[PDB]
Amino acid sequence: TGDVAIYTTTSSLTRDLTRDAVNFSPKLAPTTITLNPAEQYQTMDGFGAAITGSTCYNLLLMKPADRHAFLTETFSDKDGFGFSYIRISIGCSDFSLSEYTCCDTKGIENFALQSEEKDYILPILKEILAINPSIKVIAAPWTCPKWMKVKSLTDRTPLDSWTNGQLNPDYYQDYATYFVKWIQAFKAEGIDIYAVTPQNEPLNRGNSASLYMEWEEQRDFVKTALGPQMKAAGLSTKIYAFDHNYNYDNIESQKNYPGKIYEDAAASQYLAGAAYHNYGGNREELLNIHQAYPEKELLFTETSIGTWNSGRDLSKRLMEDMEEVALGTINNWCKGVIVWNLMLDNDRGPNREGGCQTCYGAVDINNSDYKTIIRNSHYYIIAHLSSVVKPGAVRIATTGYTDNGITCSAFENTDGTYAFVLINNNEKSKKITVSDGQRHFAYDVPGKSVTSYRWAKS
Repeated sequence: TGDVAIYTTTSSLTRDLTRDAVNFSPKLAPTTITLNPAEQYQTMDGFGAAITGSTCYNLLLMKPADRHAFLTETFSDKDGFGFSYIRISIGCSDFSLSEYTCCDTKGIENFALQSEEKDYILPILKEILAINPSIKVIAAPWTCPKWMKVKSLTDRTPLDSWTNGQLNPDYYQDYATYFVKWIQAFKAEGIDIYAVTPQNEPLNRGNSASLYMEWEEQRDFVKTALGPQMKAAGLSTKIYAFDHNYNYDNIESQKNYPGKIYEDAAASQYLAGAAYHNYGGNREELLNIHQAYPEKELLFTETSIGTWNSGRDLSKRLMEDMEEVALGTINNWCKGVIVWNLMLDNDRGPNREGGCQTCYGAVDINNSDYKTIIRNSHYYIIAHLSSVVKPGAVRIATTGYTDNGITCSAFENTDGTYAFVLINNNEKSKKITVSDGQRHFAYDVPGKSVTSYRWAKS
């Protein structure tokens, strides 16, 4: 205990979200980072991970108390790290236990939540809500029902495929109804959907489930059906555009995907902003979009670790992920950060043919005991945000000490606490002083570390 609460993680695991504390120093010093609460940037919604079918199946195979302890650690603000934003699929994802939608039988009248929601998703989200009742939930479809597809806008004949195709414009109003019924069926279970996107990775035709949707199609779906139908149903649910990569998969016509939709006033009126993933391109794109459309929101919604980037090796992952995913997106105006599967087993699953089969969880659980859990970089990068940066916090400017290896972000929470998150990507420890303009503290910041700080303003 003391004036300043600290969480520390080192890439060597000499520290592992280890708790510490210091008190304010009275009365002048070198290597000082100063918070300027007067210069305010975006307001923060939250941070967390995806609650997929696989994640739920793995949680549900644990002993109840063990499951509840893990969810508490993860999601409780007062007794854990306070993960504050989750992402789920509308119908299946590539980490569902099958390919399905909530209207597989032709006709929108047939709409219903399926066994995956009833048996896996809903019971897990209810336990999460019991722990953290204000958690934000964003959702997206991986595919529309198969009968709503055509092969292409050129060839408007049915495509009976979980992957590829485009949305038949004749079904835009019925697909919008699908979203409304889905949001409403979740609300009847006690779950508020905070936001949606129209389609996960709309420029991807592969995966185990997908639907190709160019910006012109998403513009039209939103302005003519999804926007108006959600508003008429009285939904506060926000809509984010895009939900794909920074480089737009190098498809010339689709560059500035969300910006092109914003320039249609009728579509733009329904759009909070844009969601991004980081599987291609450069995060500078976030600053480019923010500068072009500064009244539109940015959200970071998906990234992965796996066999392609030594995802289990924290000595290779922690620094880079905290830089690029966590503080790199937030310092480029993202209002939250959400990684992919919260939990997969040590066999990278369960998973789907055509989907990712080389992915690791934010944590991995051992499928011999459903007890032993190892945290991977994603769990740390999120917990380092969510433990100290609470919903409604405002990101604020910092000035003073920097060098190569030092990255930081500072915030002011609505409760009158400041929060500071600091990467020291240098082999050596650094005695850093942190000042809020009125009081200051100092701390021996370990090498190759992430440290998170929280303290009361005077």
